[PDB]
Amino acid sequence: SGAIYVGNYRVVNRHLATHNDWANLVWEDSSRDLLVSSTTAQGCDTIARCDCQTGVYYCSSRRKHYPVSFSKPSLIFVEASEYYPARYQSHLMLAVGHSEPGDCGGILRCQHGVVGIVSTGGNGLVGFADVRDLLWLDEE
Ligand SMILES: [Zn+2]
Repeated sequence: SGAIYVGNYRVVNRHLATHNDWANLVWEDSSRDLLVSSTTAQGCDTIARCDCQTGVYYCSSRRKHYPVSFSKPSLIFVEASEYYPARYQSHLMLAVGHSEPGDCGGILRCQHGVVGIVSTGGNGLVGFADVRDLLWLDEE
């Protein structure tokens, strides 16, 4: 589990979104496994605005933050998980590392802020849903 709290936005994995998220929906995209809902309280996370390919992610199933290199956001074929069938997922970045279903929502961060959240795992790879292209998170 986990979210990003920027401005009056909460960014979560679409497959973990709550009723309250859908009841306060701003934007969602199944192909990216993302959903954004509106918040009453201001959040304090900063979204990275960059093309970094190195950063650190939180892996809840190891209670550890791991430094990783990660790929550029792309359309990646992902094997079946407990929460999606095998499919293409868009705006996804891969690293070599551990990720199990409960790790979804863990933050990937670089020097500029939050890059994205864990979304995929298996075959010794971790996949992160990029948020750096969602420039509207910075405003309004
Ligand atoms: Zn960066």
